[PDB]
Amino acid sequence: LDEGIMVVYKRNIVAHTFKVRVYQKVLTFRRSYAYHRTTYLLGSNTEYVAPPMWEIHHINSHSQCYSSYSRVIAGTVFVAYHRDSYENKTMQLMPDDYSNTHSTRYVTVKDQWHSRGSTNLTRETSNLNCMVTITTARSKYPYHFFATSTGDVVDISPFYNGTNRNASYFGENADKFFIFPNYTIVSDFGRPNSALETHRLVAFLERADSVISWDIQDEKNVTCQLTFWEASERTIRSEAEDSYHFSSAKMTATFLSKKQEVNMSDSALDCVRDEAINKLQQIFNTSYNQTYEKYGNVSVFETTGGLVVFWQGIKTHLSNMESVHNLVYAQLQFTYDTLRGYINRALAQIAEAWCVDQRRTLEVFKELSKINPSAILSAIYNKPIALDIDPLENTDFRVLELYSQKELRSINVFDLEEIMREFNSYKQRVKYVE
Amino acid sequence: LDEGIMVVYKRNIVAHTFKVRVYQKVLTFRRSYAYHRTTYLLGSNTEYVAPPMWEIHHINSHSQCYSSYSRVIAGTVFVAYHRDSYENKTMQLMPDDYSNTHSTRYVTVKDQWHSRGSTNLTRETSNLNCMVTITTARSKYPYHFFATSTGDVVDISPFYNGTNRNASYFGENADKFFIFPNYTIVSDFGRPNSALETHRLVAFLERADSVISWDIQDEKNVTCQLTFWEASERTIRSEAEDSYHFSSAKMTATFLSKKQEVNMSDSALDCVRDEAINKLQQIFNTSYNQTYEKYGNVSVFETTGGLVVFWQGIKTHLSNMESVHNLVYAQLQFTYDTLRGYINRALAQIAEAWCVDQRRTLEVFKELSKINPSAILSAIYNKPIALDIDPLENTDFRVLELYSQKELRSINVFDLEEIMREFNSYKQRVKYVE
Amino acid sequence: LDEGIMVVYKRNIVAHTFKVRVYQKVLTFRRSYAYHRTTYLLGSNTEYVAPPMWEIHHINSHSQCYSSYSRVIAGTVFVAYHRDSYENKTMQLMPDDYSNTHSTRYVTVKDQWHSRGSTNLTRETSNLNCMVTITTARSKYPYHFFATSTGDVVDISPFYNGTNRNASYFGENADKFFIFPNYTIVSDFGRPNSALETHRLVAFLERADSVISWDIQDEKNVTCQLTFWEASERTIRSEAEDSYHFSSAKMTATFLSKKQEVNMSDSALDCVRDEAINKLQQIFNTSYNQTYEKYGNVSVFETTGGLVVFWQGIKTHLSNMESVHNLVYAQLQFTYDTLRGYINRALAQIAEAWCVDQRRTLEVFKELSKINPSAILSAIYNKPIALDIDPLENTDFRVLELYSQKELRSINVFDLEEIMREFNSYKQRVKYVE
Amino acid sequence: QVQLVQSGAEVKKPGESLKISCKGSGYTFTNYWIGWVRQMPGAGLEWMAIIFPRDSYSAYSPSFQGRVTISVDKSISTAYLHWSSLEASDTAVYYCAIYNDLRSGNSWGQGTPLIVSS
Amino acid sequence: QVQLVQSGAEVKKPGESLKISCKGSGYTFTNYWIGWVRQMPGAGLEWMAIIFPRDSYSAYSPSFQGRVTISVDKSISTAYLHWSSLEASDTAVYYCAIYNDLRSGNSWGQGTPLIVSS
Amino acid sequence: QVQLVQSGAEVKKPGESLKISCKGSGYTFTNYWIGWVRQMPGAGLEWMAIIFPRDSYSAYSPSFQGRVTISVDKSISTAYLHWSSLEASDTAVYYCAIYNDLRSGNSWGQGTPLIVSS
Amino acid sequence: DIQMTQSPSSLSASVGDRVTITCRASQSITKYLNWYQQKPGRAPKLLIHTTSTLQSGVPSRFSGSGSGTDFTLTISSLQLEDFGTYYCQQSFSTLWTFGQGTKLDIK
Amino acid sequence: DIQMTQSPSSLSASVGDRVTITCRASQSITKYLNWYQQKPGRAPKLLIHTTSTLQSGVPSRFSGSGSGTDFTLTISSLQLEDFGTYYCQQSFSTLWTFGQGTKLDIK
Amino acid sequence: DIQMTQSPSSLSASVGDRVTITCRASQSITKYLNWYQQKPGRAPKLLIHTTSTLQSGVPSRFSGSGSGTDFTLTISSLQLEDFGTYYCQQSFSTLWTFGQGTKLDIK
Ligand SMILES: *[C@@H]1O[C@H](CO)[C@@H](O[C@@H]2O[C@H](CO)[C@@H](O)[C@H](O)[C@H]2NC(C)=O)[C@H](O)[C@H]1NC(C)=O
Ligand SMILES: *[C@@H]1O[C@H](CO)[C@@H](O)[C@H](O)[C@H]1NC(C)=O
Ligand SMILES: *[C@@H]1O[C@H](CO)[C@@H](O)[C@H](O)[C@H]1NC(C)=O
Ligand SMILES: *[C@@H]1O[C@H](CO)[C@@H](O)[C@H](O)[C@H]1NC(C)=O
Repeated sequence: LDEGIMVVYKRNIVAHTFKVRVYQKVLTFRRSYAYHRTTYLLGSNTEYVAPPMWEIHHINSHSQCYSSYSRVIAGTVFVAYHRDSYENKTMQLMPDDYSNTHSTRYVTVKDQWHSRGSTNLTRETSNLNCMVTITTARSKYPYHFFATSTGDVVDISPFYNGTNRNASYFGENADKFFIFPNYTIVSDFGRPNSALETHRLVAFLERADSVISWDIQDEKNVTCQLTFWEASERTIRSEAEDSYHFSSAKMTATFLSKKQEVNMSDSALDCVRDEAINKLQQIFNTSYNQTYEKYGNVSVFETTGGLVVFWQGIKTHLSNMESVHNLVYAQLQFTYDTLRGYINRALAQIAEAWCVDQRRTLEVFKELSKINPSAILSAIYNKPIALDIDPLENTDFRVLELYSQKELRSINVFDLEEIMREFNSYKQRVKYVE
Repeated sequence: LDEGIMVVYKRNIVAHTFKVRVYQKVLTFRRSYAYHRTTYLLGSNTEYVAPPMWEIHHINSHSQCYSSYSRVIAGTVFVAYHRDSYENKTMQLMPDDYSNTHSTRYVTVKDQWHSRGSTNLTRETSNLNCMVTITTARSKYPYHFFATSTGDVVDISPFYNGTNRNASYFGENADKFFIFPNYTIVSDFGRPNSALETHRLVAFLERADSVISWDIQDEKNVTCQLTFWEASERTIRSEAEDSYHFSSAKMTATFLSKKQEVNMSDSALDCVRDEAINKLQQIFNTSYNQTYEKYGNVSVFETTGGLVVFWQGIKTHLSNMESVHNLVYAQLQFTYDTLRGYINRALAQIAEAWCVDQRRTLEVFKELSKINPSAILSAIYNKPIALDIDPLENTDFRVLELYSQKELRSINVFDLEEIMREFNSYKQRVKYVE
Repeated sequence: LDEGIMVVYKRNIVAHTFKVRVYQKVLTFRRSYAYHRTTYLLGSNTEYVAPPMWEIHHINSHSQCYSSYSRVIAGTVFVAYHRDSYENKTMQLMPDDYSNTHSTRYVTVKDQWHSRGSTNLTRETSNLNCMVTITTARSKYPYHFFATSTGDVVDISPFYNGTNRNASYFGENADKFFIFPNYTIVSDFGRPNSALETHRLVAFLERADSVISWDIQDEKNVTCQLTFWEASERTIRSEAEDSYHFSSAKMTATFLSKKQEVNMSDSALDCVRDEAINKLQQIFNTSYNQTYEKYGNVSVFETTGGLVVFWQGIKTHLSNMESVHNLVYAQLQFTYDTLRGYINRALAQIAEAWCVDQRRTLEVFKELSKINPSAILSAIYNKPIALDIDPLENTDFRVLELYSQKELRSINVFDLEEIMREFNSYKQRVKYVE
Repeated sequence: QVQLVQSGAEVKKPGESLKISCKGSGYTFTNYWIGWVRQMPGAGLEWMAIIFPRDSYSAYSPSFQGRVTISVDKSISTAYLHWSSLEASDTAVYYCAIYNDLRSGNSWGQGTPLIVSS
Repeated sequence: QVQLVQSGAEVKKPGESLKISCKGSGYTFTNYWIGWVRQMPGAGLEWMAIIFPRDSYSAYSPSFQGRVTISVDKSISTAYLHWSSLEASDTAVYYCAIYNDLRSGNSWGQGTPLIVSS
Repeated sequence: QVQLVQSGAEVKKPGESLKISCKGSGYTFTNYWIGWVRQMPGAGLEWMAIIFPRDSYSAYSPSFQGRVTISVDKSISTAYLHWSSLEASDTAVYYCAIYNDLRSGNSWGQGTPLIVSS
Repeated sequence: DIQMTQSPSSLSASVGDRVTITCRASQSITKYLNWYQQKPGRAPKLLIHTTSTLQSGVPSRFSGSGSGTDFTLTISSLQLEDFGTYYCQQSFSTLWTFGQGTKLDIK
Repeated sequence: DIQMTQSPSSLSASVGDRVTITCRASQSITKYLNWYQQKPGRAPKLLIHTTSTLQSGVPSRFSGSGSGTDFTLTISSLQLEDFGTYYCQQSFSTLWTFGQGTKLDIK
Repeated sequence: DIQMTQSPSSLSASVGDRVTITCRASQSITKYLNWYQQKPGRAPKLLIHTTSTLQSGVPSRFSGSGSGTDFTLTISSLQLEDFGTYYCQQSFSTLWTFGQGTKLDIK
């Protein structure tokens, strides 16, 4: 019967999204064959390589890269120049327009270049391009790996910074991973001499085909695992043999929590600890002031459905279980706890009326037995001696599938099975046709 | 208590699917090295290019393409001939067999061709193939983009036709987009001289690797946003302080709509406006004729769950909210509105019986006070002066997860995370191994 | 009112997972151009080809492959040697480390090799690698096709073995499919001369880019379609005009099945037939022994929700319908069948009390009419001649969407639409930029 | 599938010009190629003009250079055959047809007999 | 892991042919390669025949050309050693073994001593 | 955006060495490049030293070889200008600036006038 | 140039007799090889197309087959109106070659 | 080496008059082309940057534009404190070229 | 051809003494390098395989190690039945090279 203000926080199932700078050198070699006045294109091959670390620093400092790439293979240095120009030209990063939702790219070269070769001789020309992509990388708890919008997967926690090995996963090679404090990065890659922002810690990883850089942030500062779902000031609290029940008619749902309270000093509630309190205080200063007072301290409960409840009555660790996406079951409790709280109370309003009534009649019989014992004898024999029908039938519910499985498989414009089958068909067309 | 025939239309969550003709020239260059009697294959490279517009017209008119491709790069024309044959041969489109579900392909070349080069000299041969794919392209509202089964995404509305810029999205370059009225396309690409069907409007887009063509259809004619879910003739209608309730025992569910009616002349109900009426009339001519009459005109309601209800009693704009996939909550209302309509009525059948009963006893006491005031004194004192137990306990429901998260992640034979990790491993194997 | 022990088996929605050996020859040709002391990398092309069948046998027998590959094109044999070494060296399969979850790979070459060419002359070197991948292939009923973790899709049933054509699908070419009985495969591919395990039947398929091998197992032996969900010894059984109802308070849910029993000799219950019985017997020997006896034989029922129930009371074929992932609707029946079993019984405990009470009063009136007819006249007139309020209001439930559609689209770190858009952008960058 | 009705019989002496109309009945088409042929007793049909539906170019390499001119038009596709310097060898039945309407269907016209008599 | 039982001791004079039977006990196998060797006092074992499980080819390049013939069979894999032109240097203990059953396990047979005595 | 405060006016005769301190006020930075310039009446500013924030190399190709030495430091970035063999042509106002703080913002220092007088 | 021979040049048969007429040509590929029907004083009309489909309005009493460079048209039961001149032809893109045509009549 | 010319060398105007000053150079690309402000006895201070953004604290009475190799700075209304020496310059990486600077004064 | 040397040729030790025996060869790679056990008048039996696993039925009193071209077999405690002839060998595919074998005995 006691009342309190509750704040329901849902599990942060949305992946933490951050900005990742992908630096990549695109070597696009176009080979053609020239014969008299007609040139025959012999083909093209495009590869992505990781620019050197000093070039990454130069890009982050000046928004400019170099038109030359060097790679060490078997002790031999192979150098590729842009447009077969053997100079050391420094090229600026200019935008390539496009939309790509949230995949803005800055490229030094915006047009493919290729010149025809000499007569009776094939010529191959390089089209090295310095591309920096500000991609959106999403990670999910326990954040052992994060992947960008493109096809890049890394086995490194976004918060690992060398000294956080025991608390943050790190499965990639330590040789390819670097940490730089007080690192300077350009604010805008599109123009040179842009403002250089300083960051406390930046992590770099030399991938096979590119270099992935990200600004290191504290896990408990920007990657909190609880998201505010809804606050309810008018909530009825009840106790049952194994559960605390919090029923809110604003959302028409009741949540059941175990017979224990989560410690307020838990490490998973940090960014919420103040926030969940603050809103509560705001509520205490918005709807139930003056005439009401805070009964007890703020408590934390974990419901059986996975939701988190911050409770403050007004007059011991969290688990890894996630919240249920569909909350109708909670509404089901609201369909029960109400009726269970109604029908029983109705009985408490009928039997209490009945027991008195049977008493009131009984005294009428008590004297009547002295005058007319026939009524008492009939009552104790329940036989002579000498309301409404029930439309509550069996309403067996059927499976109301609004959309069939065929309709469910065609909700989105992309189907993974069809794409994989098309890729297999492409492989067959390029290999099996031979 | 009033009754009416209802037709529940669900939101058309299935993507509109149409046929897209993808014309592409596959340049597959195979390079090998011949030494004495043993030839060493130096490799191969496969690229896809967009055939020229006149070649697209020739294909649509004759089911035949040309064995030569031309591309303009930096003012220089590069020409690639099929099987290094420098003629202007016209090749027919023949089927390549296969199944590919709904991705039938017509190719001029069904076998890869490559001849060994001369001794001590490498030779590269082209395998240009004209491939026309009748792919299935799916688009979802607001149809700002559609994607085929293969990896082709275009930022053009399927219904945009030049003059529909303000009502249909168009994000691609206008240079690469063309509209042709009364355009002629072959009925069957597999054989030459096929029947030439004429279409009122055909849209072409010169993609980077191919040309995508589609027949333009009216959005309000073939792409209606409402799908018929189910019709119910025996539905009870009720009114509540904020909602109209339509309860059907055929589906054992009740739908709640706001206290307003959607205008019948809405643009989103056009193809439904007649159809939803017609079925209604059919129902009025099937089960509730003669003895029943149509009370009121046909009305349109939008339920809180997103479903659309066409209502016709028998004796103001739609929103973008989509229908809920799981309708158990509606059944939950059927579990409530019935019991709320039963228990209360039970009270209306008990209290009405009780109030009379308490009256019938009262008159018995009314005269009795003149003869035996002791009973009246005891009744007004409720003390002497001189039924069943309640098994309705707390049935706290638990989360009945039929399939665990591990089982849910393995429902389909394709997992996107695993495929992306395999692609990353492929990139590492081709680059990091160096 | 009758009671019985039930075992609830859910549909095996998890795809059957088995181990597939993928043998592939990776031809990675690296071409470079050397000028004086600086070498210009001209590019690289990587292709995957299927090793010959005899080489597959040699690998399965000795964990070793050959450093040479041969392919027949247009009647000409093209041979590629590893690292341009024209010998017949046999190379062993050694692990390539990595994790790849469940995609362990054994490769003969762990480092890419390429040597610079002569001055003023380009050189291309091959990097042929024998790679055997122990991938996990998942198949779903009716198992007409299975796909591995990588991008390999085959139209062959995993259980087809030549003589099972009418019961197992086979859509691929019969030329590329082979069956080997008593086939010998190495236990560990990582080391030579490993233990040779013998298998009764192994299936091989020469794909376009690789060879896929799998051990054939009986469909009814390891690929049973029923998964044990739970069991309940305290279950109430009831009969209704169209359904048997099995209500369990352990799970707080009731399941409804049609008025028929599935034949015990059904082919889809084989591996379950004993197992579902055994647990039942265990239960009969665990909780309800001595004082209880088995009433009737074991029966099989198919619920309307798709679940399978093995029922044994204690004192006619299955369909393709799958079980509903969310079982709250079953709990909804537990919210109804209880209350329907309570309120009605409450009426059976009130009306039975009322009808007697109205009888007990009636006799009081029966004699009273002889003495004081005024009370009887008032009772038959219901007019003079000469309890509680109902808080049960309309609690219209709203759609409690815990996570919005934007949040639902960002649950996982991989989004298919974004990946496809990035692939389209890659195609535009490699082709449209020209 | 398309009837491709043609004008009635025409009588004209040689030397002057001949005008023939070929209405595009059946269905409004701009897809089926137009073929003008002539037929004489004792032999089958011989092609004389093969042209596009929406326009015309009077393609005639080996036969009667400059003696055939076709214009036609779009939509209704009313073909107009014009002959100059009529000769005695041209006395025959002229036919206009569509190359293929449906399933290799070359439907011919009614046929206009150009015959010189009294 | 496989016992690979072999026939008992055999006594035969030189000159004629020697027959040795070696049953493939332990488990029905067609995977483990078969090796026939001989051992004489004062030295270790020397390989004489290395063959496939399901068949035999009697591979012997540097040792006793034409003097060893092995047939074996499938399933039970009953190896049959046949020697022609027996010599005094052949008086030794012959062993049949499988090359590897489990974890480099080369299990030898019981061993048949071919000894010439009275 | 960063004030980049500088020491007050300094008076020193030619010949000896000149020391100038320029504190990196405004905000702790290691990103904005440091430029030391001099200004004389009748003309604008002329560049004399362009160096990195966290260190210094005294880049001077065409002007005053060996006469300028800058050290600076990290974090607070306290720039130190040192001049050797002071000449009469060096009587001018020296300025320290950051190359770009925000939006191409080259904020100069307060300026130290090196002037020889009585 | 290509050749074309339709056989027989002239033949006669009674009412209700199955008759096969052959057509041969030096075509590089199958092309279409349609079969027509003509009567004296009447415009020609098609009978079969693509050797697999027939003109609408013509019943199933006519059949077609082909192999190599030969193509045969078969009639199950000859009728009174079936006597006339028949043609076989090839047509690709705009190029068209016509046949001389067999004559069917009853004495 | 590159050239730089800031025009006019010297000019005068009254209070509240819009004035345009031009800057020309032989720069390969746009670079930045910022515009400054200096007074006699005072350190120079910026006015505009990138031809699209202005220094914080300076009101919107100044504007900038450019085309080709010419860049113009425009003042809507001259004030008493606006008279002084103005400079235009280019700056890329660490390389920096400065301008002579126009003089604005009132008689 | 390759060489093989098993050391010592002959040695003696008491009961319960740890003894190490070495095997050297000119093998290109590690191969397998299994270690055997034989007794006079008895068939040879394996002791160790792959230098990391032991034959089933043989207790853990034997150990193996290796480095470079040398491989050592170590016995913690010698028993009465442990005296005999031991061999080291290499075996790849079907090719097999055997060793002379050390002799262990007690006076
Ligand atoms: C390298 O040697 C292997 C065998 O040592 C050759 O494989 C044989 O190939 C032929 C067909 O060319 C088959 O008939 C044989 O059965 C194969 N041998 C085995 C043992 O299976 C291989 O061809 C040789 N390489 C080259 C380039 O010839
Ligand atoms: C980052 O490194 C510092 C040491 O420089 C350490 O104190 C801190 O805990 C690290 N960050 C995390 C999230 O552990
Ligand atoms: C298509 O273009 C016509 C004009 O030719 C225009 O009237 C019509 O509205 C367009 N279609 C749509 C869907 O807007
Ligand atoms: C496999 O083949 C055998 C015949 O060798 C056949 O009896 C058996 O039914 C086949 N397996 C299946 C699953 O049909």
